[PDB]
Amino acid sequence: AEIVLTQSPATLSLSPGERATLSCRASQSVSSYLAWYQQKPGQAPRLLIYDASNRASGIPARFSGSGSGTDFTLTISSLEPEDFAVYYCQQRRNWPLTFGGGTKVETKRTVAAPSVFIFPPSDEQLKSGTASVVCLLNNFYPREAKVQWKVDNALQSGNSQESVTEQDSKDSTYSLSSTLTLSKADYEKHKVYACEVTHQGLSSPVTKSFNRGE
Amino acid sequence: EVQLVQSGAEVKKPGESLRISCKGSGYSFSSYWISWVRQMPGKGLEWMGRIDPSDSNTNYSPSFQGHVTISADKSISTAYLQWSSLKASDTAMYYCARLSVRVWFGELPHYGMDVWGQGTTVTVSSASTKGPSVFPLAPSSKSTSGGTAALGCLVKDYFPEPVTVSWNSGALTSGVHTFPAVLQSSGLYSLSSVVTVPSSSLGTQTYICNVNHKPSNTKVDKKVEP
Amino acid sequence: ANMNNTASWFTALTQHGKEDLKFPRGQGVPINTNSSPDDQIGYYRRATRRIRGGDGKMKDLSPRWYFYYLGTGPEAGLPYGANKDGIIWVATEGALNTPKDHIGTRNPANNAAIVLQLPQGTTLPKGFYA
Repeated sequence: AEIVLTQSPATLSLSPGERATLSCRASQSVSSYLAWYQQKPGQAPRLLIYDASNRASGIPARFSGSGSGTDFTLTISSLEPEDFAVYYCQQRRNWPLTFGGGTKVETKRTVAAPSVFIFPPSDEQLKSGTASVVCLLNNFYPREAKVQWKVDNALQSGNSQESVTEQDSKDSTYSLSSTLTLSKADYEKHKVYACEVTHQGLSSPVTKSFNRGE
Repeated sequence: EVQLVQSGAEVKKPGESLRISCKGSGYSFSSYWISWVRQMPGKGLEWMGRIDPSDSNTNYSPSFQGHVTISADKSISTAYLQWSSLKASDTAMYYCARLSVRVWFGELPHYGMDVWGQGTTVTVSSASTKGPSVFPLAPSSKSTSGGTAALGCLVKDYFPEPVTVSWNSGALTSGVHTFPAVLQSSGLYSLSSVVTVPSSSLGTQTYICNVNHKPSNTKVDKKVEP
Repeated sequence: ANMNNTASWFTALTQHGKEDLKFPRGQGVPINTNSSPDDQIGYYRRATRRIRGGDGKMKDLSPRWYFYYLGTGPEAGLPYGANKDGIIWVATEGALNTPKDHIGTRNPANNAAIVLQLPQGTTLPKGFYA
């Protein structure tokens, strides 16, 4: 609302040692009233740069900011492992104060296709009147992945939730779970359950399926 | 040291009121504004509004006007954020921050939000404390020969956070993935923990997930078998 | 007619000698009974004119320095403390480091200029008087 801040790109994928350039563009001029913040995983935001170009006390020299008017840049001259984080801009030119949407700086690695596994509901859970079908996508890169559920070759929507790990400190991959939730009654009506996985590392989408009742 | 210390985690139900606080130390509280910022789970930072404690002049973001009230007691360097009727959608992390805007000569002012509190989580749900149910995610009978298999456990319908999950009493750590909890439309949390293991070890090695939910003093050990 | 519709709220500080205008940090904001302590921050901008002297040659008149509140006037975009020839910064301690959007500049068709006055005890360089 009012002054809109747009950050580009949403994700930067780089390695330690490389230069990072983050962009912030404002919908109208904010003169020099623009600040940059870093937020490391599990921590509060921290001020990096105030009024466009001034480095905050305690902030390493490799951070710098420039720009005036509508176009602003945050540069990290050479990335350290602790700089993989999310970066936000914020203007104080006028009410309401507004933030950009954030740019995540993440670790680059080679494309790794997910290994896919499907888990039927357990017999214990079936007794309780609900059924959960779980699809696991393990150790993949990049983060973008699509999971679609098919029940008797029919596409599901609205009855599944995803959860994703943070980037692995060892191998820089992600893992992801998708859970389809059904009533016991609905579950015993159909036979074929499948999750289809689309990902850059798969030349064709991969499905894992099972027939209810083995 | 300049510091802001916020009040502790809150667990509330929809419709209740709530006031959380933010205490400043090591600086003249009235010489700087206080700003409040919301971060929804997995989402970005959103400005809620600010207060000048010197004269209690406030401003709110249009999105939060009328749903929250920001106030301050400058004689005890404390700012407040208050809701008259919490919504499930107010479940979030809330930060207070010192908003430096005045020209003071005794220091180089860092104009903007230069000192942040550690944040206060607010969880809003109609649910009450409840321990999880723990179901096995059994390895497939078609796990590849001499390859890698996956197995896990589903930790469903508990409240509030957190649960702890270990495997074989801490003996199994490589290849474990315990996913972030998801707050379901029922108002209860659910998550899965999974591990990849050699397919050949499935008929010899025993796999047990240990699940602790301290708010309900629930401790569960679930054996996961082919 | 933008250029004719905009002016300093105050009369100029005329530079009568060789010294440029400057003030100790904390001093130099003109008195204005229509402003609050939050508002007391801005810059002076130098203007110099030339006219034909009595001996046929062009000559410079004494420079005039005009005050504009922060974020207003010909250098509206400059942040407080930016370095620029002919621009000097003044602030009362504790002023808000924010543009004075509620003050703006003066339209001569609406208001005459306020005679520039400074608090008693203000330090002025040689050749400046108020």
